Amino acid sequence: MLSGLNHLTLAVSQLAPSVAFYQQLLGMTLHARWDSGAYLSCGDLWLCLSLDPQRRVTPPEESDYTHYAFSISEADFASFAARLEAAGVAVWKLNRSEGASHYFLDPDGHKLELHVGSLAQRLAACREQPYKGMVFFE
Amino acid sequence: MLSGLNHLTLAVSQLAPSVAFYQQLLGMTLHARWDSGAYLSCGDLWLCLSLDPQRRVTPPEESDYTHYAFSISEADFASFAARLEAAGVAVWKLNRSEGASHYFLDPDGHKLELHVGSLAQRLAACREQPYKGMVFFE
Ligand SMILES: O=c1[nH]n2cc(-c3n[nH]cc3[N+](=O)[O-])cnc2c1Br
Ligand SMILES: O=c1[nH]n2cc(-c3n[nH]cc3[N+](=O)[O-])cnc2c1Br
Ligand SMILES: [Mn+2]
Ligand SMILES: [Mn+2]
Repeated sequence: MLSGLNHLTLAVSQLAPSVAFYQQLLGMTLHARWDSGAYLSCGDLWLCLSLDPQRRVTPPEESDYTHYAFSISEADFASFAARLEAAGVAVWKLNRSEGASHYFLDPDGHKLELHVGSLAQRLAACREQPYKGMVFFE
Repeated sequence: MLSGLNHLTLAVSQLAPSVAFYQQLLGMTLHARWDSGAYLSCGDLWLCLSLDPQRRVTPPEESDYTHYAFSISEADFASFAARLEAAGVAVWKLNRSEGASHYFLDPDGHKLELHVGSLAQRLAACREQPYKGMVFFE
């Protein structure tokens, strides 16, 4: 029925710092901006920043595990993490899963992630060392 | 340089109803499931449902505008939106103007959307009727 993710929309408290975070720091392409939002792209990903007066800057301990992971090469992983570290971007988790992951927060506390690895690679690793109670479906 | 969305991870309060929602109702492909999570795919989208004791069933007034939109064809949009409402899936936003979108909630209150149209098509429509203060970047 569904063919993929059409877009991701993030509620932001301040449009300008969020645009700066995703365009200048993360390198996404800014396509349009208006008084209450912005459209950016990251590969095939359509990202909408939506100005929301209800959005507070949320500490990572006060939000659940819902998060959004962006693909990055193994070759770029270390330097991109250092770039984030130089900018003072907070880390909310340390990786314990297959593939390289860097868990960082956006200006409003949206939980983000850089990840090296596909679903196929994760499934193959899990076949070798399954999670508790793991069942596979073909 | 980030190349796209690697995966979307949703914190869920009850794994079984969430897996049933995304696999059975939304038709996504179930690849694996374990005691604390599940992996599904929707086209290129890698979806992880993660069992989280911190996740609450959240009414729509209690969360901000952050939401996740899935692509659907023009031919399938109307019948599937009717199927979701007939199945009792809650709607968290109704905009008559936005005929190509259907806003619905998952079992935990994650805000979802069916949308027909790409970013390029949205930009073209926006040039014809811009949002207030809109600026485009070629
Ligand atoms: O997910 C989305 N929400 N949204 C709101 C707007 C918006 N901002 N101001 C008014 C509107 N609107 O027309 O819904 C524009 N685009 C989007 C997307 Br894509
Ligand atoms: O974003 C994700 N978080 N996550 C946790 C797990 C998980 N379940 N149980 C233990 C873990 N873990 O390795 O952290 C598996 N996959 C994922 C993804 Br994809
Ligand atoms: Mn993740
Ligand atoms: Mn939307």
